[PDB]
Amino acid sequence: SGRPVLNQGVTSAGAPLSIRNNRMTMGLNDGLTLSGNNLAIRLPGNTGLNIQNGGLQFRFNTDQFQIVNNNLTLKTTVFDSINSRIGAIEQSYVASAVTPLRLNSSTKVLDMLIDSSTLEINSSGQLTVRSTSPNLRYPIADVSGGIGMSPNYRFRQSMWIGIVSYSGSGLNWRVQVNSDIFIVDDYIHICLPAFDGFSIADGGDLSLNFVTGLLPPLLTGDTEPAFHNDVVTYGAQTVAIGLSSGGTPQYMSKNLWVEQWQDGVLRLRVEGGGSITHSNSKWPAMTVSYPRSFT
Amino acid sequence: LNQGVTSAGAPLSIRNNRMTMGLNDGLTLSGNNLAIRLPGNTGLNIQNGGLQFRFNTDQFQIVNNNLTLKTTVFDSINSRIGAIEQSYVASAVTPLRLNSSTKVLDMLIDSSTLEINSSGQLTVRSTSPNLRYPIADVSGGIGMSPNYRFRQSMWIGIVSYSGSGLNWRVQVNSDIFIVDDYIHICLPAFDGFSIADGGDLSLNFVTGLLPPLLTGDTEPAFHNDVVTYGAQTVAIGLSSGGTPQYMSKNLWVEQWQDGVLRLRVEGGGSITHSNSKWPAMTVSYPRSFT
Amino acid sequence: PVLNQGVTSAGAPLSIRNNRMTMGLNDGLTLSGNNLAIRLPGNTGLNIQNGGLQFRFNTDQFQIVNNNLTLKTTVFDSINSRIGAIEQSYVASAVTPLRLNSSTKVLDMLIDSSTLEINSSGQLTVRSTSPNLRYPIADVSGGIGMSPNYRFRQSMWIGIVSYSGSGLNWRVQVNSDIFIVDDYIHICLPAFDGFSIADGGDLSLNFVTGLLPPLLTGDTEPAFHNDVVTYGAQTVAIGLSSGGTPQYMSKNLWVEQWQDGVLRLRVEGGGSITHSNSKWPAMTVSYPRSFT
Ligand SMILES: CC(=O)N[C@H]1[C@H]([C@H](O)[C@H](O)CO)O[C@@](O[C@H](CO)[C@@H](O)[C@@H]2O[C@@](O[C@@H]3[C@@H](O)[C@H](O)O[C@H](CO)[C@@H]3O)(C(=O)O)C[C@H](O)[C@H]2NC(C)=O)(C(=O)O)C[C@@H]1O
Ligand SMILES: CC(=O)N[C@H]1[C@H]([C@H](O)[C@H](O)CO)O[C@@](O[C@H](CO)[C@@H](O)[C@@H]2O[C@@](O[C@@H]3[C@@H](O)[C@H](O)O[C@H](CO)[C@@H]3O)(C(=O)O)C[C@H](O)[C@H]2NC(C)=O)(C(=O)O)C[C@@H]1O
Repeated sequence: SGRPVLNQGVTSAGAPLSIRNNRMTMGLNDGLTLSGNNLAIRLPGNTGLNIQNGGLQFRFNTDQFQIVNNNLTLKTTVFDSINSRIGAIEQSYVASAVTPLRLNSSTKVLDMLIDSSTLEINSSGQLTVRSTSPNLRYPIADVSGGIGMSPNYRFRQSMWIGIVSYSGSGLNWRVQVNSDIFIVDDYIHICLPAFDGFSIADGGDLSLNFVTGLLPPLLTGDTEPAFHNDVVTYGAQTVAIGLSSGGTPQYMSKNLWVEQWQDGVLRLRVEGGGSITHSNSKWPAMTVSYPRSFT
Repeated sequence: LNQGVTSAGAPLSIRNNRMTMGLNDGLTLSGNNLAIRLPGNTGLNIQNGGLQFRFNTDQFQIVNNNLTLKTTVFDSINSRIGAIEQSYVASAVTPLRLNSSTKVLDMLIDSSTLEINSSGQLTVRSTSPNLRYPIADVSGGIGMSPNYRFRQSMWIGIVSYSGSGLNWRVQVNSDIFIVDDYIHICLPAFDGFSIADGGDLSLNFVTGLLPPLLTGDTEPAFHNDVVTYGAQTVAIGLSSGGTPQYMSKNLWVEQWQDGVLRLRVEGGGSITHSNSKWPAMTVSYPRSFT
Repeated sequence: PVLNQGVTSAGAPLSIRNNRMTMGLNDGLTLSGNNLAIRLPGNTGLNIQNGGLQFRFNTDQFQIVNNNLTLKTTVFDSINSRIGAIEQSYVASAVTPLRLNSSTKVLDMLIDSSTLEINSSGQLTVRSTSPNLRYPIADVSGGIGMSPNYRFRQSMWIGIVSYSGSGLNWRVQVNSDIFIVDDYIHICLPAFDGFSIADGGDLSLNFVTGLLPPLLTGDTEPAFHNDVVTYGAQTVAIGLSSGGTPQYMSKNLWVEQWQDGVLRLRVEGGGSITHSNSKWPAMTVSYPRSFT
């Protein structure tokens, strides 16, 4: 059984085994190396791999990671301090607001909607009711801070400097007088001074022309009666007038009343009592009063 | 003599002078060499001269050769949560009310005093003031009732005279004016019969007043007390058919009793006479109110 | 024959002794049956699978990008949602009258306690307040009305009327009701007998004493104060005699002046006669009264 060449021991090998000069070696890629005389795994640097516990193992932070079914797994305890902080905000916070409350979602700012006329914010940031002036109508008015009665309604004085005219059955004449005027509540008082006139008739008219002669702030319209231009027998009274023709006057008791106001002219009736022939009349001071027009 | 190799220990084996090596999965032939086999891409790689693990350097780092999370992984999440915690609303104090389950903030208000207008604003509820006559609503404000300031009426009734056994009656038509707290009865001129030195004139307001004025509306604020109010002088023409002699008498309001107003007429002397001519006279006095 | 002879030496990790070859192995390499194997003690994420050495990871938490271990972005989805949810609408700051305490996370509101309060029901409410009123406007049985005292007050004067004229001086004790109604005062003198009078003269009412409480002297001052006026001018008939039948003269009376609590009335006109005694009619004196 003679083959020319007799192989003895080992004459060949398969990769990664190789033979050079009758010496056998093993080729090694990166990752495999020699540690002393033994084949070793090479783990350059520090990347989480290490030779420990008898072999190749992967290392990880035992607070952040764990192994479940031989799978790298996040420990749930690494998220917990996040979930409890959020959960602590979810348990109670404001997401929406109802009027008068207003939340601007984009600025995260909360404010309150109020009404200027009724409410105001003071110098302390407090919400407060605005101190409002109540709606009043003369003669009701603001009096030193409160709801009162206007002093101008209670009393007002002025003067009329003007013409008194007598008319009656052809008898004719006029005189100039200065008179105080007092307006008190809903009345006007015209305080005529004593004056001298001429012939009067049994019945006649004494007219006061308020179209001119009223001193500011009074105007003609302020002498209009509350009964306006109706014909009345208002404030009828008895006046004594001295009649004469140069000599000793005879005092006649006459009847006088406010009868009508028309277009600024107050007309007073003067009648009754006796009559005599005479050329002169000595009139007494006479106050004439009546209720005054208002608006 | 033999110097060769005749047997080998695993993982080496020999058949017919040829040696081979047995390899499990994970070890493999790469070109001529033994190599670690790493199928797919699972983070493992042969690099920098050996076996290494590969990790996103934004999320992980290595500390004492352990895989570790970068702290900067959570920086965004911790900053955001901190951005809320540092200042937010978790609770509300009345009248502010927070429902924790719906995250709704609303305000508790009193429906009688406050309200929310169409503008969605908080505004004080308008309240009409409580007013007592003669204070009243005048064209929308607190004013003085026009009716208290001036009221016109009329009396058509009997005036009667009584003095020292002289008696007689007359009918008159008189305007009445009520102005603030006074009443004025404007009697017209009238004729009568004989009068005494002193006597009483009576106005019977029980009948004759124009609706809606009533008898009680003529009651003095001094009610039925006896007074000497509004004393004045009046001239009365006394005659017996001829030319009258005018006597100056003294007249005042003396008492109202049950709708009848009494005026005293006395003084000024006396003559013998059968007829009297009375002037127009206005009678005024403070009027009753409740 | 000519023999091949073969291998006679070897390099680590192979070694030869007495015709036997062995291979030295360090930790991490081990025998698995007759094969060479990677040793992986325990479970640390490493495994032999799919043909070789692989690393294993939770596929919900990690992924492989560029062959680098990486965090799935879906790991942070539950958290990014909740945070965002709060972010899109929450209260960070409050404006007066609202006040947020950034530390206690407590929101309240600042109110003025003089005009506003919190009731029993926890509601916000305006405090009920009485309107501010000025006499003669007053609280009348619950509402805003006209004070009854201003509408009618009654009192009395018990004192001396004095006449003065052309060297004539005399005085007379009288009593009179006083009525104050709205802005007027009325003094109701009774008829009385006096003595000689002149053509013109002054009748004076001394209000310094004799007014009944709660009326005071000052209460009789006219709204025109101490101005000299011709107010309430009227006719009065006065009987003049020397003990016999009086002759009645028509005189002119009016309010002339009030001064230091004494009211003066002018009385003039209508002629005259020699006489020693005067019979005065009842006279009511009225004028607008002073107010504060
Ligand atoms: C993390 C990683 O890269 N994994 C690789 C893996 C790894 O490199 C080795 O296991 C380490 O030793 O190799 C895997 O197979 C690859 C092929 O994709 C190797 O064979 C590798 O790449 C080459 O593969 C050739 C290709 O040239 C040719 O196109 O296709 C044939 C098959 O048809 C071969 O696969 C390559 O891409 O060129 C040749 C190269 O020399 C090889 N490297 C080594 C070190 O031998 C694997 O193990 O499955 C693929 C895996 O993704
Ligand atoms: C990630 C992992 O699985 N690690 C394993 C590890 C790993 O598979 C190898 O290192 C990779 O080559 O192997 C570890 O040891 C085990 C046994 O503890 C291996 O020997 C492995 O186990 C098997 O179980 C055998 C039984 O078949 C036998 O009857 O009894 C023995 C002693 O109890 C074992 O139980 C198995 O899983 O089937 C046999 C199997 O063939 C073995 N695998 C290989 C590749 O030879 C280790 O290294 O310690 C365990 C470690 O968890």
